[PDB]
Parts: sequence; structure tokens; C-alpha cells
Amino acid sequence: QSFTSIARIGDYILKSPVLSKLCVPVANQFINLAGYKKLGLKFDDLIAEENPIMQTALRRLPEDESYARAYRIIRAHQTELTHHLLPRNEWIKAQEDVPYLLPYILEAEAAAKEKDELDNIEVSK
Amino acid sequence: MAFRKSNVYLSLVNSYIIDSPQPSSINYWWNMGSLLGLCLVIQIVTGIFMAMHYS
Amino acid sequence: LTVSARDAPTKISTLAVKVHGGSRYATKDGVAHLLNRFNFQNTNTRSALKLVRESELLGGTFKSTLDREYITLKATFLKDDLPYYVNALADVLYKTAFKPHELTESVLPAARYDYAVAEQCPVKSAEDQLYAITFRKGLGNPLLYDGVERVSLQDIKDFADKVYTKENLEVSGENVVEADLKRFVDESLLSTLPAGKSLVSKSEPKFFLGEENRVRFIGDSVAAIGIPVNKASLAQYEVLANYLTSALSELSGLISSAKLDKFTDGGLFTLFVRDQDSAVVSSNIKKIVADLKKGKDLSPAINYTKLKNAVQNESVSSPIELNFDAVKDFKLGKFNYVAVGDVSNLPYLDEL
Amino acid sequence: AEVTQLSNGIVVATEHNPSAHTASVGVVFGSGAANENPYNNGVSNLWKNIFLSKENSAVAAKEGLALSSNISRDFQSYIVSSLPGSTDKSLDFLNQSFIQQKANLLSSSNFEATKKSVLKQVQDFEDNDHPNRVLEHLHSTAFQNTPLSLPTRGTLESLENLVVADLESFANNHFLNSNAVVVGTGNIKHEDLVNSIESKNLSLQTGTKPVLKKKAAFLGSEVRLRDDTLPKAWISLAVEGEPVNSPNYFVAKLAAQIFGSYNAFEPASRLQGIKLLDNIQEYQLCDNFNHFSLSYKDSGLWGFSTATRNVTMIDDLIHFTLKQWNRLTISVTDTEVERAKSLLKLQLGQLYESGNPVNDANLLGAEVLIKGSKLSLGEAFKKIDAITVKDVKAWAGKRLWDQDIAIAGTGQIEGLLDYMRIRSDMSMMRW
Ligand code: HEC
Ligand SMILES: COc1c(O)c(C)c(C/C=C(\C)CC/C=C(\C)CC/C=C(/C)CC/C=C(\C)CC/C=C(\C)CCC=C(C)C)c(O)c1OC
Repeated sequence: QSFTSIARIGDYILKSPVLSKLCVPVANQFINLAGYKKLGLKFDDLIAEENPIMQTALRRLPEDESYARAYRIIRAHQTELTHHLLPRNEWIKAQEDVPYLLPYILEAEAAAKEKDELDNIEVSK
Repeated sequence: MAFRKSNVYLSLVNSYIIDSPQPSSINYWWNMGSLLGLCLVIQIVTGIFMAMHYS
Repeated sequence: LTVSARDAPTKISTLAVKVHGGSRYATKDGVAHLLNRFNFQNTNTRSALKLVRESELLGGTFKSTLDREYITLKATFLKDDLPYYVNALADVLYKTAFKPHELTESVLPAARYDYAVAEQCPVKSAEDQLYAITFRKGLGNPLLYDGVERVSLQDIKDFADKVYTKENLEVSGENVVEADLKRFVDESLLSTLPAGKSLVSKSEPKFFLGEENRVRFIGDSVAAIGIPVNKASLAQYEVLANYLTSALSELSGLISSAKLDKFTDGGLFTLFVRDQDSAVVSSNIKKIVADLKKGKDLSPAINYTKLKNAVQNESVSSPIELNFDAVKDFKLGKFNYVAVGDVSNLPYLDEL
Repeated sequence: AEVTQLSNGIVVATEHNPSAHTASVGVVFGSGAANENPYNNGVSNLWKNIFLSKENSAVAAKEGLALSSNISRDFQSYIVSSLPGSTDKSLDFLNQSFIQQKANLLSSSNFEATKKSVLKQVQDFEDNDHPNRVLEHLHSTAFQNTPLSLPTRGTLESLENLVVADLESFANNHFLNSNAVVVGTGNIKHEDLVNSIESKNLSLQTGTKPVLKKKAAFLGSEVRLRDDTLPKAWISLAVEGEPVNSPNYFVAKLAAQIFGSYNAFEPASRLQGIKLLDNIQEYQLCDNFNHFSLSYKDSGLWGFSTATRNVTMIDDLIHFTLKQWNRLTISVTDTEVERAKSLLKLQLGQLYESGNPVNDANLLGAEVLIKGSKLSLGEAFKKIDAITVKDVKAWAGKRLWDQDIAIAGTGQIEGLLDYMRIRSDMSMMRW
């Protein structure tokens, strides 16, 4: 499933006050149960990277965010291997759990989709 | 370079069993594969020795 | 064939063969460099490998330095092994093999590395540019090899023929008994060397003034000035350099370095302003040029420039020593300028 | 060749050499970075920097004197060089700065301008001097939570939080008389100097002793400063070495000479009689390496440092180097030992007898502070020549064989394997 598609559905829910008040609280509870924040991770650090879109995206990420993602990932592996969680004061806070890689991913999917469209454009005379 | 790396046969052993880079966090669930190779060996060895007496 | 020496009760001796074959005399660009890099390679009776293996067991090492004027073959070792190193040095000067493969496998690579190290230091790129513009073809000759003009194995051989002669070299053993030294030198192959001519000219080099060069460079920016000195007027510039590089001068923290290159027929005074951003390089040199034009000294650094010029125990053959105790004032006539680095944001010879 | 030293009220140590053009005089205190705390770390370096301040330095330049200072781990030194005749004016400047101006150097205009200089100084070090930076961190992890772990230049954080009072507090606890030695090298006589010293009386804080602490200890460990933006990998690895005044002080230094130092770009270096070179030159495992036997008051470090651009073969570099060191316990040859003796003498000579008296002072000062005297260069050679293969083996079997190590590195060190892999190579399998 593409991020363009997840964004389409997600944004539609976020705009409509009917769904927005019904779902978000469910989603918030789902995120806390997930537990990734207790390992010091941000959701975007969890995205499977072994594909061209994600490689293009990670390549375009500014240095500072890149070194940060690296530390968070290494810290998560070390904590996982010790069968512990990080001290609560080190957990990622909701304010910090921002979709930092999302804009780069969406941009790459659009560029990719346009190429696919242009390589297959039909012509009518 | 080290002999385990230069020799044609040993380098296979080295790249698969000695220097093979493993993710630091794999847990005991990742031990099943070696257990399967071991099982394969136990079945083959015991079967050949029994075949010697089977009709 | 001057054989100097100076015994002492210390355990480490140091034989040295100065030879007038630096870049100043170089027939082709960098040939002196290549020859210096060729010393201690294979001789006709001893391979470079054996020389090292043998000297290591005795307890001594070799080394071959290059100057703008000299090519010194020094040898540090344990006192009582003197004869060995005399003959080793003799062997090199008289019969190094010069095999074509030694050129391609050891000499060229070693020289390429030398040029590479120097190509990354902006002050040295400047110092080279300074010499090239002041002395347009004498001491302004390229110090290291860079391949601009071809240099075959023969050219290196021909140059060794000119430079390696009894009438163009000087033996000098520090911490060695002059008695045995002269004896061994004459008993060795030094005396068999075909003594040619001494290329050391006494006439002052035809220097130029009011010359400037600008080189674009990625890294630190550096502005430098160079002044051609006289054979007698060099003692004042010496104190000048030590003054600018001391707590006495206020503008000592505005420059990276300042020195006087003393030769046999004159000299060269250099001032280096080096820093990351161009803005700081511009101001720091523009200030120096202004403060030096309205020159001053009064010779307060007379005892300092005399003390710092004495800590050089290896050059106990220096020119004038008491000439310092004379002149006490300095101005700033015409000089030479070189901008290296962020050129488009660096001063010109005009606004200085 | 003479090491003269006498005590009257202060301990005076000198070593004359008439052929020397200049003379160096200075005081060497028996306390350095190893005496500091994690929080005032960098105070000694700070002292050195004001002693060389533009103000104090200009006063000595007018008089024709040159200043020099060195901050080490076990000691600290302040030196003034001069002509053989002005040997008296050096003492005037020495006393004028350590008693008269022990309050004029610490002005709120001089201190701030100096603090700003050691900050840009220590920062530049950490940002660019990778080999020394790595060697400093090696001491840091090897001797963690112990005196020898503190870096000589101090840390940026303890430095920027330092004040005039910290300098004073340190000065009033270590710059004492019982923790000092006045040294003089150059050409001046012992009787010549001691008179000018015993002339001017006044004790100034006599009977006072410096504070004590806890003994230094080696801890097998590592610190990895990975930085993939650097173009090379710089590593240092070592075992617990020998403290100065150790029976094996020389055996250790000889052992390090066996493997010596190397530089891949220097033709002559590639030809040395070192077995390790056959292994490392085939695929060019490194640009350079150098072994050392660092000795201090309570302990030392024996190992090597190296730099390399061959980032995918770092494991071979470490592996071949450690296999060679294994040899010292089991198969080092007579000729390797003999080659080492000769080269050790040559380097030990070039150190103890250079054309610079300031180096002589530091060497003399540092030695007399620890053992109360200095072993003559000729006395060393007697000890060096007496070393047998059997000695090196007994030493290695105690210090190198199956012993913990300490590691430090920076740059592209992804290829430097884990601790246990390195540690396992400190020995060999046998029947
Ligand atoms: C000849 C070599 C040989 C190989 C190779 C071998 N077997 Fe067998 N196996 C036999 C013989 C002989 C029997 C009959 C003896 C017996 O019943 O155990 C047998 C019987 C069996 C049986 C019946 C066990 C029972 O209830 O008696 C199973 C199940 C079995 N093998 C599984 C395997 C599996 C799984 C493998 C391989 C991964 C394997 N065998 C490989 C020879 C072999
Ligand atoms: C990246 O992750 C990895 C990983 O790569 C690897 C390699 C392993 C390690 C595990 C393995 C290498 C398993 C490999 C197993 C095999 C290749 C099985 C091969 C099987 C055989 C049965 C060989 C054939 C044997 C015979 C013919 C011999 C039997 C006959 C005999 C003794 C003759 C007897 C007769 C007489 C007369 C005496 C991991 O654990 C792992 O994750 C942590």
C-alpha cells in the first residue's frame, strides 16, 4: 500500500468531524499499545526501507535528521537485545513522533507515478 | 589476507559461518534454522545405518 | 671537499654530506627532487634492501633531504661505527644503479606523494609562488616534480653527474673525531669522485619587485608577502621576523608565520597570513602592510633575535652574527604579494 | 654525561654540556593532569597558557628570554631559555612570575582572553587531530575512573566552566615546594646555579603537602568514535604496560621496537627487518602504524596505533598484528631481539641527546621527580644489551598472552570487529 493511498484515506477521515472524533482516539490508543515509543523510535523509523521509494527518500533526508534516525535505530536494537525498555524519561513523546520522512516519500511516489504515466501515454489524432 | 578468506573452500565457510554479519538483536526464534540443518543430518545418518540392515 | 667535524662525549654521531644540487641548480623541473628521492636506492654492490637490513643491525639510519639550494645525505648512528656510514654515503654518490624499474616502482611514487602532501598546504603553494615571482628563474625554480616537462631516467643520471663531484660537495660530521673522519673520507670513494665545478655563484640573484600572483584554492585562504634581501642587509630582516613572531609585536597574533630564508648569495623574507574566511585574511594583511609602511623597531628584540638565532646548534657555520648589534630601524619598500584561496574576496597589491 | 642533583631547601637538578650555545632553566612540579578531577580537568593546561600569555611573554622577550611549558600526566613544567650569560636573569623572571606576579597574571582581562584561546585550541584538537585524539581516548577508556584517564588538554566542558579561583586552588595545593624540582640544562654548572638559588632565601608555603588519591588501574575495554565522514580509520590498541621504575621497563620498550613504526609511502620504511611487513604490504592494510611503550608513575600502556584507508580489511590489519605479538611469547628470534637492541639505542640516544636543552630539561625533570635521580644514557645501554630472548618471552607471557586489551578508534571503523574477536587473538590454539 502506497503512502499516497494511506494519506488519501487518512486525510478524508481527519477532515470530516464525524469520523475525526470517532477514529483518532482509537488510533491514539493503537499507537500507545504498539510500544515503539518505549524503545525510542518514531513511527517513520519503522517503515520498511528495502525498496526504491524509501531509498530515494532516505537519500534526500537532511544530514541532521539522518544521523538522528541512525542513533534511534541503533539504540532500539541494543535495548531490544537487552530485553528492556528505555527509562520512561527517554521515551519518544507524541509531540516528537512526527512524520518527518513522509513528505520525502510522498514526493518520490508522485515523481514515480508521473514517470509511469508518461512512459505509457497514448496519443489521439 | 587471512587464509580462511583466501582459500576457495574456506572462504565459503567464512562468509556463511564465521564473518557473516548478523543483526545484533535477533532472538532465540532465529535459532530454528540451524536446528533444521541438524535434524536433516540426524535423519540422513540414522537412515543410512539402518538401510544397511533393511529389506 | 671541505671536511668539518666536532667531537664530543655523546654516544650518537651524525655524518652528513651537503651537496649543492637543490632546485636552484636543477636543469629540468623537479629533477633535483627525483634525484633526492633516488638516493639510498640500489648501488652497484649493495641493494637498498641490504643497506637497510645492515644499518638496522648496526644501529643507524639514513635520510636524504632537499632544499632550494642543497641535497643533504645525512646518517645518524652509534659513534664507533663511523667507517661504515662513510663508505655507505660514498657508495651512493659514486655508484647508484639507476635501474628503470626503480624509477617506476619506488622513485616516482615517493615523489608523487611528496607533491600531493605539498599540494594541500596553502602556505606552501604561496611560498612557492613567492620564489617564482621574485627570482624569476634561479631560486624561483619549482622545488618538487610535477610532470609539466618530461624527465627521463637519463636526465636524472645527467644531473647526478653534474652535482655529485668533489668540488661541489662538503662532508660534515657532527660528534665525530675530525682525525678519523678526514682519514676515512680520503681512504673511501669520496676522493675518487671526479671533482668538477662549484655551481655556487657569488653574484646576487636578479630579483624583481612589485610582482603579484593570485591562485584559486579550495580550503584556507592565505595572503603572503615576499621581500628580496641583500647579503649585508639580512641581519635586520632576521630580527624583523623574530619581532613579528614574538610577544613584543602587537600584530604577532595577526599573522601565521614570518621568516628569513638565508642562502649563500642573499635571502628572502616571507610573511604569511592564513585563516578560514577571506574577510579575516584581508584585514589582517592590510593592517600589517599599513603598520610596516609607517615602520618602527628601536631594536628591543635585539637580545631575543640573538637568542632565538642561537638555538640552531646544527648551523654552527652561519653568516654574520654581530651585524645584529647595529641597525635598529625598519621601513617597507616595494615587495611581492600572493593571494591564495578565496581570491575574489582577497586584497590586491593596489589597496595594500 | 654528568647528572648532578643536590637538596638544601629545594631540590636542584642539572646536567651541563659546554658545547651548547644556550641554557634552559625551569621548575618542574610533581603533579599533572593525573592529579586533576573530572570537573577541574584542564586547569594545568590553563596555567601553562597564561604563563605563555602575551603579557608575561613580552616581559621575557624584552629581556631576551624565551618561554616554554609542557603539561603531562604525572608532571608539569615551566621553562625559560636564555644565553649562557643571562642564566641569572632567567631566575629573576621565574621568581617574579611564581611569587610576585602570582596575582598579576590572573587578571579578569588576561584570564578571559586566554580561556578563549585554550577553548579554540582544545576544540581544534578534537575536530582534527584524529591520531592524538584517538590516543587520548585510549588512556581515557583504559584507565577509566582513575587518574590516568583525564586528558592533558582538559575537556571543553570542564574548561568553559573554569574560573580564576580554580587556578588558585590548584596552585596552592600542587605548586608547593615538596612537590617541585628546579631544573637547569644547557651549559651552566651545577655549582653555578645552586648558588643563585641558595642566595635568595624565603620558603613560601613550606611543609605543605599535596592531596592524595586512589591508585591507577587498567580496565580492558573500548571506546568507538565512529565517523563515516572521515576519509580514514585511526585506531589504537594496547595492553597494560610498565610503569617507570619497573624491572621490565626496558624489556617492554625493546618489544615495541621489534614491531617498530611504519610508513607505506617511504621506500626505506617498506624494507625494514619486520616480519609483520610481509603480511601487511600485499594488500596494503594501512598507511602507517607505530608501536609504543608508554610509561607513567603507576602504570603504562603497551600497544600500537595505526591509520588506514583500506576500510574493508581492517580485520586483517588487526589479525596479522596480533599474530605477530603472539610470537613474543613463543617464537621471537635472537636476530629480532638484536635488531631491536640496536634500534632502541639509536632512538633512546636521539631523545636523551638532541640539540635542544628544553627537551633535556623535561626528560631530566620528569625522571628525578619519580626516582630521585636520572639513569645515565650509558647505564641504559648496559641494561638494553643484557636482555635475552628468554626475557622478552617471560615478559610477553605475562603482559601480552591472553590478556585484556583496550581499544579506541575514530573514522570509518565499521570494519573493526567486536571486542571479543580482537581479544581472542591475544593467543593461539595449541595441543
Ligand atoms: C536410507 C537413508 C534414509 C534417509 C536418507 C532417510 N531415511 Fe527415513 N527411513 C529409512 C529407513 C531404512 C526407514 C525404515 C526404518 C524405520 O522405520 O525407522 C526409514 C523410515 C522413516 C520413517 C518411518 C519411521 C517409523 O515410524 O519407523 C520416517 C517418518 C522417516 N524415515 C523420515 C525421514 C525423513 C524426514 C528423512 C529425511 C529428512 C529421512 N527419513 C531420511 C532410511 C532413510
Ligand atoms: C544469516 O543467518 C544464518 C546463517 O547464514 C547460517 C549459515 C547459520 C548456521 C546454520 C547452518 C549453516 C545450517 C546448514 C546445514 C546444512 C548445509 C545441511 C547439509 C546436510 C547434509 C545431510 C550433508 C550430507 C552428509 C553425508 C552424506 C554424511 C553421512 C554419511 C556417512 C557418515 C557415511 C557412514 C558410513 C561408514 C562406512 C562409516 C545461522 O544460524 C544463521 O542464523 C543465525
